[PDB]
Amino acid sequence: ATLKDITRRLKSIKNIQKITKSMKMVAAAKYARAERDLKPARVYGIGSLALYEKADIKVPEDKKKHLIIGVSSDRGLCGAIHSSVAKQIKSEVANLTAAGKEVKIVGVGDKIRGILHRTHSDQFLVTFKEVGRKPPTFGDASVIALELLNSGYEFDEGSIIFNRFRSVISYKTEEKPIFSLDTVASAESMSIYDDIDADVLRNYQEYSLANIIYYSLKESTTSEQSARMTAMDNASKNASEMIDKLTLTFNRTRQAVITKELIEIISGAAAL
Amino acid sequence: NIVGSEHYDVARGVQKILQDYKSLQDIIAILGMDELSEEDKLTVSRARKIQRFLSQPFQVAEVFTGHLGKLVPLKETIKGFQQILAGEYDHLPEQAFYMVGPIEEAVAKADKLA
Amino acid sequence: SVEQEILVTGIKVVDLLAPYAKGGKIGLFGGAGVGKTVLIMELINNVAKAHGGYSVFAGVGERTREGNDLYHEMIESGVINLKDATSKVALVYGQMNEPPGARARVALTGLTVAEYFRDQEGQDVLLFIDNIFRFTQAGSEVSALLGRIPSAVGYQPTLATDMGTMQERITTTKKGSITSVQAIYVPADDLTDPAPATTFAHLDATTVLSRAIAELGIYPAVDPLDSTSRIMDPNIVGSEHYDVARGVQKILQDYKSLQDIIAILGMDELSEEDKLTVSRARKIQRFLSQPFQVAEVFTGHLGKLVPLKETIKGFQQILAGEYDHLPEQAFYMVGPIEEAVAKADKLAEEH
Amino acid sequence: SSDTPEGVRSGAGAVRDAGGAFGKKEQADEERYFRARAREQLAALKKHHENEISHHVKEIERLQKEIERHKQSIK
Amino acid sequence: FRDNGKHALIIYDDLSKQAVAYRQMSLLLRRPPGREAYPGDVFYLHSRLLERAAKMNDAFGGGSLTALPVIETQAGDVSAYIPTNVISITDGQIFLETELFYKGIRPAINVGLSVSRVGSAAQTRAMKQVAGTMKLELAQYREVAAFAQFGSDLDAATQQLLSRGVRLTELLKQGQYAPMAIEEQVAVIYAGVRGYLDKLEPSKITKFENAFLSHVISQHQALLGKIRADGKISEETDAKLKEIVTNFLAGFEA
Amino acid sequence: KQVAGTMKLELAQYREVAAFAQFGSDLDAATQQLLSRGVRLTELLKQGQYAPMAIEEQVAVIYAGVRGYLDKLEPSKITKFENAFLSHVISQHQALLGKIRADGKISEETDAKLKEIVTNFLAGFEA
Ligand SMILES: Nc1ncnc2c1ncn2[C@@H]1O[C@H](COP(=O)(O)OP(=O)(O)O)[C@@H](O)[C@H]1O
Ligand SMILES: [Mg+2]
Repeated sequence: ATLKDITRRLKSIKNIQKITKSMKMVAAAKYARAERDLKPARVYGIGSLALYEKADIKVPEDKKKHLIIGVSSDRGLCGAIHSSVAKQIKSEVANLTAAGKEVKIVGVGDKIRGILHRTHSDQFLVTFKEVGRKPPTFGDASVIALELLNSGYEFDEGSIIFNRFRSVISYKTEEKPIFSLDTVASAESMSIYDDIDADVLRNYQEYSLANIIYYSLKESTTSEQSARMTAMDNASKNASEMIDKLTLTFNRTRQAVITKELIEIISGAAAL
Repeated sequence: NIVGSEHYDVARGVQKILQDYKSLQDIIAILGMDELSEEDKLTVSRARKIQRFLSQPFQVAEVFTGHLGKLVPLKETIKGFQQILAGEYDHLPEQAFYMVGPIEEAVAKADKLA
Repeated sequence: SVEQEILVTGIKVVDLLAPYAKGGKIGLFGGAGVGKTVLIMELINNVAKAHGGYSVFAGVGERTREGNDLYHEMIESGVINLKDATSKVALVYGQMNEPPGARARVALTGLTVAEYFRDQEGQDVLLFIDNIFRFTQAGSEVSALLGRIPSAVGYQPTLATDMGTMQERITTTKKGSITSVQAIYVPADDLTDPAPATTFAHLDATTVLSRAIAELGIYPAVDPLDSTSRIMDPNIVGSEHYDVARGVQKILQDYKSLQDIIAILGMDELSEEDKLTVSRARKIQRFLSQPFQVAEVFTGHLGKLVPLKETIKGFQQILAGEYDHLPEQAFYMVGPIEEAVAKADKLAEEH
Repeated sequence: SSDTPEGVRSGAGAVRDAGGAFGKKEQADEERYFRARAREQLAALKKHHENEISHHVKEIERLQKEIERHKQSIK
Repeated sequence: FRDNGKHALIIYDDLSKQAVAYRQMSLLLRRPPGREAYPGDVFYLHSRLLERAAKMNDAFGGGSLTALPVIETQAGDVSAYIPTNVISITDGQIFLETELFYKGIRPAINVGLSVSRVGSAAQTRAMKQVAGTMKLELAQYREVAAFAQFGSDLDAATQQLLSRGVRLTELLKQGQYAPMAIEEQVAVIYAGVRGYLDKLEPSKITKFENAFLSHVISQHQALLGKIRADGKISEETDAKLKEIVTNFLAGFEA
Repeated sequence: KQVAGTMKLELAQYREVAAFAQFGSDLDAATQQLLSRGVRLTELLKQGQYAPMAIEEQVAVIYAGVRGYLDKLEPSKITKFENAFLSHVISQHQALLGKIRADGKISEETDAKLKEIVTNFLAGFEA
C-alpha cells in the first residue's frame, strides 16, 4: 500500500517480465529445430501405417494381459500436454478392467508417473527418466524397447498415447494400437504373406516396438516445445498489464507524499 | 454457542476455501491455471461456485433489471452451502449459481441450459 | 594522525570483508531485533579483555533492562572489580525513561571521559556507544518548542551541524588514539532516512546487519554485499586477503541473478555449471555464520574465535572445490574448516 | 517508463526481495532439491572416507617397495 | 503490587487511542504539529510508561509487573509512525495476522515472525523437552512447505517431514475462553512429536484431542500430578506415557 | 575519436542481448557473437586504483580489443594480457608512443605498424 510496498512489488514484476521474454527466445529456437527433424521421421511412420492398410488387423475378442504406454518430457511449463495424456489414460483403464483383462502401465518420462502415482500406483512395470532434456533420438527408443523385454511380462495387446503435432497453437492427443502376440499377428490377412515363420514374426514385430516408440518421440517433443513458446508469450503479455497498472498507482502514491510532507511544514511554520 | 454449532462450521469453512483462492492469484495471473496441482484445481473451481452463490436479487431492484426479488430463510442457506462444500454439485457449471435465491433454483437454472 | 593498521576481532565477516583499524571509527547499522546489542557485547568480550588500554560504554537512551545485564555480565568476567582498583571500563547511562533534553547530552558526557584518556594521559582508548540515533532523535523532540520551522521529514533544521560538532571530537590525534564502536538504529529498516544517511561519512567501517538474512537463521546477520571498509586495499591487508574477499562478494552477487530464474524454471532445469554456483554460494553463506560466545544461553552451542590465518585459508578452499563433496549442514555454525569435516562424519555415522 | 534515468528501474534479485508468492515458491523449491542431494552425499561418505585411507595405504605400499630396493642395495 | 511484593499484569487496549487523545489535546493548546500532526514527544509519551514494567531484585521484594500493550495497525503495515516507536521499546512481539485467521489458524499467531527475547528461557523444564524439538520440527516445516503445485514424488525424502507439521499445526489450534494447563499441554504435545499421530487423518486431530484430554483427566489424574510437581518428564514418567497414547490409539476410532 | 566510435556502438549492442547470456547456448551465431565481443571490451575497461594512464597508451590497449585481437582468449586472461601488452610497448616501443602524442592522429603508417606488434605478441604470450 505505502510507497515502499508498491515499489518492491513493481520491481519484482519488472524482473519476471525480462525472464519470460528471454525464455520465449530460447524456446523459439528449440521449436525451430524440432520442426525440422520431424519431417524426416514423418516418412518413417509412413511405413508402419502402410502395413496395416493392406492387411487390416484388429484385436479380436479378449486378452489375458495388456499394456499402456504414455510419453512425455520431464519439464513443466507447457500448459496442457501432460494432463492431456494422463486423463486419456484413466479414460481407458476404467473402460477396461471390466472385460476381465489385466492391465499394467509403463510411463516413459517423469511427469506421467507424477500424476498417476496416487491412484494407479500398482500397475507399473518400470519407469524411465531423463527424457527430452537433450533432443530425443533413435537409440533412446532402443533403451525403452530393450528393457521392456527384460521384464518377464508377456503382453498380448497394448497401445501408446502421444500428442500428434498439428500447428503452433494446436496439438491433438491421439492413440495407436499395438499387436504384440504372434496369435493376433497371424490372422486371415496374413494368409497370402510368405516365408516369415512364427520365429520370424517373433523378430519382425519386436523391431516395430522400437519403431513405434521412435515415432512418438518425435511428435511429443515438438508439441512440448511449441507450447512452451505460446504459454510464455502469455506470461509476458500478462506482465505488461500488471506493471502499467502499477506504474499509475505508484505515480499517484508518489505525488501524494510530496503533498503530505509539505503541508506538515506549511502548517508547522504558520503555527509558530 | 450462539449461531449454532452446525452453522458456525459452514461459516468458518467457507472463509477457508475463499482465502485459498486469494492466496494463489499471483501465480494464476502470471503463469496460468494449467500449472497447478489437482487438489488446488478444486479449491479454485469450488470457490468460484461460492462467490456466485452469494449474489441475490433484491426486492427494491425489480424496477432496474426486471428480475423477481427473492427472500431466502436461514435454514435453506446452511443446507445449500454444505452441498457445495461436500462436493455434490461439482458437475453443474458456474453460470447456474448466479443471481438465484434458494439452492433449488441453481439446479433449475442448470436444467435450462443443456 | 594519518596511519592505518588492521584489527582482528575473531569474526569471519568482520575480519574477512570489512576489517577494522586500530584507531578507526566503526558503525553498526541495521533495524530493530537484528543483533546489535549482541554483536556489540561480543566485541566487548573479544577485544576489550585482551586489550591494554581502557574502554567506555555510554548508554544514550536504551532499555534499562539491557543496562543491568552488562553491569552484571562484566562483574563475573573481571572487567569490573568492586573491591580493588583494577577495573578497566567506565559506564555512562541515561536511558529511554528520561526527558528528551537529557537524552541529547549523554553522547557528550561519554567522549569527555573518553578524551582524558587519549589527550591527557597518552594512552589508547576504546569507545562503545549504544545507541547514537537517540542523540539526533531527541533533538527533534524540542525543535518547534524552541521556535524553529521544522525541516524535511520532521527533523530539526540543524541535523548535520549538531551531529558533526560531536563526531569530530571522536578522532585520533597525534597525542593518542581512539577506536570507536557505535550502534546506529535505522528507523523502520529505512537506510535512506536522514538520521542514518548523514552518519555514513563520520565512520571508517560500516557493518550493516540486514533482517532478510537473520530470518534464514544465519547469525551474525551481517550483509556481505553492503558492509565496506577503507583499508580493504591490496597494500595494507595483503594481496591474498584481498583476492579472497573479492571473490566471496563476487559469487554472492552471482547468486541473486540465479534466484530470479529458480522462481520460474525451478531447480532441476538449470545447467550443470550454474548448479555448482548455487551449492558453493550456499556453502559460503552458511560458513559466514559463526556461533558467538554470548549465544551460549540462546542456542546452546559452544563458542568459536577464529584466527585470521585460518579464515583466509578456509574460504580459499570452498571457492577452489576442495569441499564439493559434503552436505551443507556441516558448514552451519562451526569455526575453522577442519570442524566442518568433523561434522560430516558424525552425520554419516548416525545415518 | 524505463528508457530514461528519471524513470525508475529494478535491481537484480528483487523477486525474493518482495516476499510474495514467487519469493516463497523459490525459497521452498531450493530446499526440496538440496535436501535430497544431502543424502546422496551423506551415504557416499562411507566409501570415500575409506578410500582416502586406501590411497594412503597405496602410498605406504609404494614407499615400502622403495625401502625394499634400498635394503637389497645395502645387502 | 510490584512495590510491595506481588506480581501484576496490565493490558492497554489500546495504545493507538492514547495517541490521538494527545494529538487533539495538544493542538488546541497551540503547540506546533510534527509528523501526521503528532506532537514532538509521542516517543516520550509511550517510553515513560513502558519502563515501569520492572522485575525487582529480591532485597526489595522481588515483585514483577508484566505488560501487554495492544496496538491496532492500518492494513497490516508495521512501518507506520506509532507502531515502530513501540516495537523498539518491548522485548518481544506476537504478530497476529488475517490470512492465518481465515485459512484456519486461530489464534492467528505468525510463529515465524513472533520473535521474543526469551526472558532467560524460563519456559519450564518439561516443556523444554517437547517444545524444544517442536520448535525445530516446525521450523524445518516452514522452509519447505509452500508449493501448492506438486510434480514429483519423494515420500521417503520430503513427505515424511511435512506430515509432521500438519499434525503439529492442527494441534496448535484452540477454542475460546477455555484455556488449558501446562501438564495437560505436555501430554498432548508428547503424542504429536513422538510419531504417535502419523496414522490418523488431519481432519480428525481436533476430534482426537478432546477425547484424549477427557481420558487423562478422568482416568490418569495421578500421572499428571507428577509432571506438575517434579517439573520434568522423568524416564520412568516417559515409560508410563508410552502405553497410554498407544492404548488409546488402539481403541480411539472403532 | 577513431577507436571509440567503433567501441561505444558495440558495447551498446551487447546491452540489448544482455538478458540472453544467463541460460544460453541454443541461440544464433550472431547473438552468440555479441555475447563474445561485448565481454572482452568490458574486461578492458577495468582499472586499478591510483593508476592513471597516458592517452596514447590507452589508444594501444583499446586498439587490441575492438579490432579483433582478443576473441581467441579466455576472459580471465584478458586482464593479464593487457598488463603484459603495455609493459612490452612502453620499453621496447617508446619511439611509437611519442608519434601519437605529437601527431595526434593515427595515420595509416602507424595503423599498419601496430598490426605487426599485436599479432607478433599474441603468438608468444600464452605460456
Ligand atoms: N547469536 C545470535 N545471533 C542472532 N540473534 C540472536 C543470537 N542470540 C540471540 N539472538 C536473538 O536476536 C535478538 C536480537 O536482539 P538484540 O540484539 O538484543 O537487540 P536489537 O533490537 O538492538 O538488535 C535477541 O532478542 C535474541 O533473542
Ligand atoms: Mg538493542
